Amino acid sequence: VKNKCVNFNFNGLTGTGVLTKSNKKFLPFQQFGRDIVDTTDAVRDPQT
Amino acid sequence: VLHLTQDLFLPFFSNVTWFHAIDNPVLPFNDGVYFASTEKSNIIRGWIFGTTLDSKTQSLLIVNNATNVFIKVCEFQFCNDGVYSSANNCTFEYVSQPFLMDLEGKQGNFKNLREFVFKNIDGYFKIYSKHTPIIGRDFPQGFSALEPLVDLPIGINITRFQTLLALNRADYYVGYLQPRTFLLKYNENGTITDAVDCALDPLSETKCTLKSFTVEKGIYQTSNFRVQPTESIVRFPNVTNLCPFHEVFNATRFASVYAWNRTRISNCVADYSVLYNFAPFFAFKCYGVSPTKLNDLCFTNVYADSFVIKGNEVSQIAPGQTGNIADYNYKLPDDFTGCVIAWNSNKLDSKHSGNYDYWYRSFRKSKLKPFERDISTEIYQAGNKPCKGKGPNCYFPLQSYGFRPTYGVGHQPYRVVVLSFELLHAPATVCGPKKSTNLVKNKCVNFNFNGLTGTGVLTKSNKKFLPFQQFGRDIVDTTDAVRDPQTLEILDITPCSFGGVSVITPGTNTSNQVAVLYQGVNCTEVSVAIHADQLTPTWRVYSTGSNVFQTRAGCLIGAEYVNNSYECDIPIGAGICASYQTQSQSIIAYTMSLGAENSVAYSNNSIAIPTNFTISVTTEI
Amino acid sequence: LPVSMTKTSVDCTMYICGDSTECSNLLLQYGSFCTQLKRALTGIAVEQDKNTQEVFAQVKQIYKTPPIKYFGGFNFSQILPDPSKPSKRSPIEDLLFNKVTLADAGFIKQYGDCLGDIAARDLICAQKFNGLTVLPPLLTDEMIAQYTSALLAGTITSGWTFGAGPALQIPFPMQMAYRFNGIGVTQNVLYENQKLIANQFNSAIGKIQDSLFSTPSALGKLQDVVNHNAQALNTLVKQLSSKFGAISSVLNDILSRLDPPEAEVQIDRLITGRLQSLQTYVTQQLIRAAEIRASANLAATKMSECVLGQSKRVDFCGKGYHLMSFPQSAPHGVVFLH
Amino acid sequence: SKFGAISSVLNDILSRLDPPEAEVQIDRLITGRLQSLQTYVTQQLIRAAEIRASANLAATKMSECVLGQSKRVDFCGKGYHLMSFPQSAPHGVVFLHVTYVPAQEKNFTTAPAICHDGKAHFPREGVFVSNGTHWFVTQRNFYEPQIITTDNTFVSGNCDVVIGIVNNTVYDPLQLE
Amino acid sequence: LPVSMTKTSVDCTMYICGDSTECSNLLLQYGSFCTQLKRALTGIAVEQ
Ligand SMILES: *[C@@H]1O[C@H](CO)[C@@H](O[C@@H]2O[C@H](CO)[C@@H](O)[C@H](O)[C@@H]2O)[C@H](O)[C@H]1NC(C)=O
Ligand SMILES: *[C@@H]1O[C@H](CO)[C@@H](O[C@@H]2O[C@H](CO)[C@@H](O)[C@H](O)[C@@H]2O)[C@H](O)[C@H]1NC(C)=O
Ligand SMILES: *[C@@H]1O[C@H](CO)[C@@H](O[C@@H]2O[C@H](CO)[C@@H](O)[C@H](O)[C@@H]2O)[C@H](O)[C@H]1NC(C)=O
Ligand SMILES: *[C@@H]1O[C@H](CO)[C@@H](O[C@@H]2O[C@H](CO)[C@@H](O)[C@H](O)[C@@H]2O)[C@H](O)[C@H]1NC(C)=O
Ligand SMILES: *[C@@H]1O[C@H](CO)[C@@H](O[C@@H]2O[C@H](CO)[C@@H](O)[C@H](O)[C@@H]2O)[C@H](O)[C@H]1NC(C)=O
Ligand SMILES: *[C@@H]1O[C@H](CO)[C@@H](O[C@@H]2O[C@H](CO)[C@@H](O)[C@H](O)[C@@H]2O)[C@H](O)[C@H]1NC(C)=O
Ligand SMILES: *[C@@H]1O[C@H](CO)[C@@H](O)[C@H](O)[C@H]1NC(C)=O
Ligand SMILES: *[C@@H]1O[C@H](CO)[C@@H](O)[C@H](O)[C@H]1NC(C)=O
Ligand SMILES: *[C@@H]1O[C@H](CO)[C@@H](O)[C@H](O)[C@H]1NC(C)=O
Ligand SMILES: *[C@@H]1O[C@H](CO)[C@@H](O)[C@H](O)[C@H]1NC(C)=O
Ligand SMILES: *[C@@H]1O[C@H](CO)[C@@H](O)[C@H](O)[C@H]1NC(C)=O
Ligand SMILES: *[C@@H]1O[C@H](CO)[C@@H](O)[C@H](O)[C@H]1NC(C)=O
Ligand SMILES: *[C@@H]1O[C@H](CO)[C@@H](O)[C@H](O)[C@H]1NC(C)=O
Ligand SMILES: *[C@@H]1O[C@H](CO)[C@@H](O)[C@H](O)[C@H]1NC(C)=O
Ligand SMILES: *[C@@H]1O[C@H](CO)[C@@H](O)[C@H](O)[C@H]1NC(C)=O
Ligand SMILES: *[C@@H]1O[C@H](CO)[C@@H](O)[C@H](O)[C@H]1NC(C)=O
Ligand SMILES: *[C@@H]1O[C@H](CO)[C@@H](O)[C@H](O)[C@H]1NC(C)=O
Repeated sequence: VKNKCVNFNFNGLTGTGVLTKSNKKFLPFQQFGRDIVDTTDAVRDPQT
Repeated sequence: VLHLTQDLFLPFFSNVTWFHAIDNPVLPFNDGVYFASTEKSNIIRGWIFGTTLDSKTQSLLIVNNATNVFIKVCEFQFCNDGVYSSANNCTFEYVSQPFLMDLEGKQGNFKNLREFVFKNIDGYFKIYSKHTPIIGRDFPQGFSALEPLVDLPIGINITRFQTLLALNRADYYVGYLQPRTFLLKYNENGTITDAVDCALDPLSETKCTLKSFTVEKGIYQTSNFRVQPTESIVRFPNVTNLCPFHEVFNATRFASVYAWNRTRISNCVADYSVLYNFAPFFAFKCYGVSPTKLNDLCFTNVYADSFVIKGNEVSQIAPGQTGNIADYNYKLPDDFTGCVIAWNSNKLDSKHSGNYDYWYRSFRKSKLKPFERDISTEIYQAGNKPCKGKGPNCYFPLQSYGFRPTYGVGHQPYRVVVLSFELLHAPATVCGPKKSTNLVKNKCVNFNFNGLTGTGVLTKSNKKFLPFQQFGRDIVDTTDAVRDPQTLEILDITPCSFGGVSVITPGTNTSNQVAVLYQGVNCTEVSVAIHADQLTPTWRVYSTGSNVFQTRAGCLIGAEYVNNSYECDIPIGAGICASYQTQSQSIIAYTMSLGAENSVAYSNNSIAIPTNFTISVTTEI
Repeated sequence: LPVSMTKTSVDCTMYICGDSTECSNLLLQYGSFCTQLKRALTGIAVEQDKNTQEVFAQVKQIYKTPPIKYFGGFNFSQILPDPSKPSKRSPIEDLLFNKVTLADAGFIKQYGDCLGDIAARDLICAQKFNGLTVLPPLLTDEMIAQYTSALLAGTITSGWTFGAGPALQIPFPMQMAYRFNGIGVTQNVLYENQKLIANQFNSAIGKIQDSLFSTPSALGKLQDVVNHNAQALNTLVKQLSSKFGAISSVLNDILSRLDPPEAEVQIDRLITGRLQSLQTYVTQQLIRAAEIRASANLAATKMSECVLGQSKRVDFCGKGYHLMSFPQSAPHGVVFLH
Repeated sequence: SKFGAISSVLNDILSRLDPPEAEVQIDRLITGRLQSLQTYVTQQLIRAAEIRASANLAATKMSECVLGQSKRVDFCGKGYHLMSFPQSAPHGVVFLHVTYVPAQEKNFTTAPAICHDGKAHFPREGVFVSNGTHWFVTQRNFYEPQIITTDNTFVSGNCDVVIGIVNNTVYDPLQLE
Repeated sequence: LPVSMTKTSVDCTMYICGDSTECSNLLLQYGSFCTQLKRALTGIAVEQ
């Protein structure tokens, strides 16, 4: 579910927040996301 | 983002060996290998890894082919030219998409520059690659990031490394990785656009500690510099008598725990190899020290308490332990610095018809405080009878460790000895078997004086060490002087070189030249240290004789002193300022100009009155 | 008034983990707790440089006293620089320098004689032994003296005009008359008792030199600053001998005594003690630097008003009706003669 | 930053360790993060004290330079201050100190007083200045020579105690009338 | 205008270790973490 506050357990990465489609340019080996302060930003959907 | 990482990378502008082909040298492998090649269609199949490449140690093979790969872990014999001849104890086969990709624009002109990087960090064999259709004829210098392809937890030992060839009827670019710190600039699309090393140039290091790619004009404090020691001296005492460990171990009538025989060991050299030899060890659990690092330590005094006890009681003997032995028989202090040795002795504490020679205390009026013997036969009181005898309510305090050659593991006569050391500040009469090297003075070295480890510079002294004095210090309680054990002379101790490096640069948009300032150090010392290559900094900034300036604030390398005076542009310290001035452009340091030299026309009757005026608007923020 | 404090460039890596790779690796587990401290000390050092710059570098052009020195009777030889002295400092300026003792000059490059210390190695050698160094000020006490000479020559040859724009020469008797007229007494008073006022000025200037000479310490503020800095640094270095609940207080010892997986606990305790002590030092230095910045801003304001002009604000530039003010450089501070 | 814990992720070490195992690590993370937050709070307090000092300076500068003329030199800009105009800035203020600064000046001559007839004349306000041959009186910060009359100067003295007096004739507008 | 604040002179020895010899010995292992605080507060009072 997107655009709704949820607790996610994406591939063992636990946390809470809101998810949605992005226009990222994830490399084919790219799996996770982060930012300048090293906090998980985006997750590649394992089943999508 | 300008994320900073610390991992294995090929150092910038490092050495890369370029080979040819027309036999196939075995390149050593360590800390990862950067691989690159540029071929027309295909001449390099794969690589071979492992140790000694024979049928005695597991090896690797990553041979590619037209459609797939052939990654495997096996113990091949040799091929001396299918690719092998032995697959006996060989598993972990693997097949996936081919690593090599080739595209041509209807012409063989294009020679994709294929680059690879491998490593073996905690197993997990990592492979990175990137194919640049750009012909690599001349090793390109533009940036090209490397994408991982596969990552398989190989878990073997890799030291050597080889490569394969093709058949037919300018390549092989190899470099070695090293643990370095890198700063990487990530593009908005997530790719990497530019990266900078952090141990290559003073500018690069400043850029790293000021994480950015544009460094504005100024002086930046980045790190420090230290003269790494050249030699390592160990000066142990003038005694060679081996310790009496043999006598206590070669004894047979190890007394009971109620009377723990305590021997004093002093004035000897303790080589614990003899401790290992007479010891089918069962429990060598050491607390204050590491049993591996016992031949390099000096102890003021060594005690050895020997007592034979039962199987569970050895796990019951420890610093601040409890139980029938650790409360009334033998109690180790909480801050115990030493350890216990236990090995089964069923041939010396046993015989046919049985043996009951040993003893142990079960009944004591109170707990046994650490390191006390309580040899006494007083019947423990129960209830309120002053009874003096045996029977009920009148118990003989200490019961027997009857030992026969037939007990379970929990009951065999375990021979236990404990070693207690005193690792404090006092002349150590007991030291490890380490050899005493020579003494070198006026040179930064690592010293181990009588077990006192440290680093610095040593020399003669004019102190008045009293005969009992052994150390030196200051109001700050830092070891200053050490009396030589084998010379009985006083040696001062100096810091290694500790200082501080500040890079002085104009903006990177202006020039890449920088000025390095080592803080509070005579520049002759840093020059000899540089010439001896014992300086911790690896960015060896050039020294042409014209770029050295012993400032009152340290010494400046990379800027030439000009006797002129200009406005202060980049503050250095102690009346020195650096600036980027034309010659055709270079960095110059100068004594700051405080202002235009002016002299007033003061006189008895001369006055100056402005015949005009100006309005100026200044700004204050 | 204090103007600046000793500039330090604490390096936590050497201070907390003397050349220990394992200790450094465990320290990297504490995040950027270090770059914060290094940045704070760098900012304090730059702030001290800026304080001295604001206090003294007020005059763009460096002025000089005329070759002849007859200021209508006023005797200024006590505050003018002495050409005979190699350091080119005022007689009243020399006393301040000789009455203040710096524990660490910073501009010594003392390395090379710690081995040659012969006797017990001193505070500076000990501080160098544990990653604790002192930077020197950007402005030397020789060119600061020339700033002060320029400020003094500008206020005796040009009155207050040099504090506004071009320095306009004016005879000192007339400058005295103008300062007098600035506090409500007509010039004729000065021009009728010029000799008497010159005698009083000379006597007061002469007797302030002895008042500073014979007093135990009238510079207690500057010596207070120096003692506070040296004492904080000494308390910092003294924390290296505190076990903090570890087996021993020596990293090279507990590293050579315990194998890594066990010694990590003791090294972590040492880290968490020494980092806390270093943060205490940095915070106290920041507070002292804020206080010194306030004092240096006050001194800069006092210079700009009392020196480069007459201040109508009562009791600000000394007690009584202010006339002028001659600055004199002092170790890590400035001294005014109101 | 792990602070010596197993991991730096709360939701991880909670889901990877039962309370007793997590407790120790959770305590380590708390004692690390709380210490970092105290460092941040202390730095913010010190910076806020410094900014308050600067803001009190700015308030004094506004109240003096803007709402009036400041006689204190080098406070409201360099030179003789005339007026000021504040300008709002992001997290601060910018002043425009309009200052009167002198210009081209000429050596003329000067004397403390002028003795006309046995009596010393001093300027009521301004300097006694000389072209070179005709003595004049003028203001201090601008050369506006004026004929030395008995209203431009006040007389008090005896022509024998002032050092540097110069002989000249003063003018009185009453004798002619 | 405030001119002064209350002059406090807390003693760390009692404040942390109320009349406990064991706690005093454990505190001694922390070095001069106490003289620093005492000197700071004494300076504060003198400055008040
Ligand atoms: C990140 O990726 C975007 C998606 O491909 C790029 O945008 C494209 O730009 C090209 C022109 O270069 C267009 O033809 C295309 O329609 C799309 O707009 C974008 O440039 C890229 N940014 C980078 C690589 O920095
Ligand atoms: C513990 O047992 C040791 C070995 O038997 C004793 O050492 C030896 O004791 C003999 C006498 O039995 C000495 O002749 C010999 O030189 C050596 O010291 C040791 O004394 C003993 N200690 C106690 C406290 O019983
Ligand atoms: C005082 O100074 C003014 C500028 O600083 C002078 O004004 C100048 O006037 C000339 C024309 O005469 C212009 O060309 C010039 O741009 C400037 O505006 C002014 O003349 C001067 N007065 C005296 C008496 O020196
Ligand atoms: C200005 O004041 C100086 C004070 O140092 C006078 O110097 C004096 O010189 C005499 C020798 O003639 C010394 O005995 C005395 O101790 C002092 O150093 C100086 O003469 C004086 N000059 C004028 C013009 O007033
Ligand atoms: C003294 O001041 C006088 C100002 O009144 C100047 O004299 C002027 O001279 C002209 C003729 O040269 C007269 O026409 C005029 O009325 C005035 O008297 C004179 O230049 C000045 N002296 C010097 C040396 O500048
Ligand atoms: C100013 O003018 C006075 C008379 O108008 C001068 O007084 C004279 O002084 C001389 C001695 O120098 C006497 O001999 C004479 O009788 C008269 O009193 C005075 O000197 C003069 N001063 C200057 C500086 O020119
Ligand atoms: C996941 O598996 C299902 C069933 O095998 C398949 O229909 C689907 O396409 C798969 N999706 C992904 C992303 O692998
Ligand atoms: C690479 O090797 C060559 C061959 O000896 C050498 O001249 C060069 O200095 C090496 N590169 C560097 C960066 O030292
Ligand atoms: C290439 O390797 C694959 C891997 O099993 C193998 O099946 C194939 O026969 C090999 N040769 C070609 C031409 O694909
Ligand atoms: C595999 O290893 C075992 C180890 O004991 C060895 O006995 C066996 O001969 C090996 N298999 C071979 C050499 O084919
Ligand atoms: C790996 O091989 C090297 C080279 O012989 C050897 O020194 C090292 O001990 C080996 N390591 C292991 C874990 O086998
Ligand atoms: C005692 O010494 C002899 C010497 O030959 C040795 O064989 C034996 O193992 C020793 N016994 C012990 C318990 O050390
Ligand atoms: C050390 O021992 C050797 C050999 O017994 C001797 O020659 C030398 O003098 C001794 N030195 C000292 C200081 O005792
Ligand atoms: C430091 O300065 C120079 C340059 O090295 C030399 O005299 C000596 O090494 C040192 N001198 C002193 C006085 O420390
Ligand atoms: C020029 O500089 C040199 C040192 O590089 C110095 O010895 C010389 O005195 C200077 N000349 C002048 C005129 O300042
Ligand atoms: C000023 O007057 C004094 C004493 O009359 C004299 O010594 C000095 O040379 C005079 N200087 C000038 C510039 O007139
Ligand atoms: C005043 O005269 C002196 C004497 O040479 C000269 O140096 C100075 O520049 C003059 N001032 C002026 C013209 O403003």
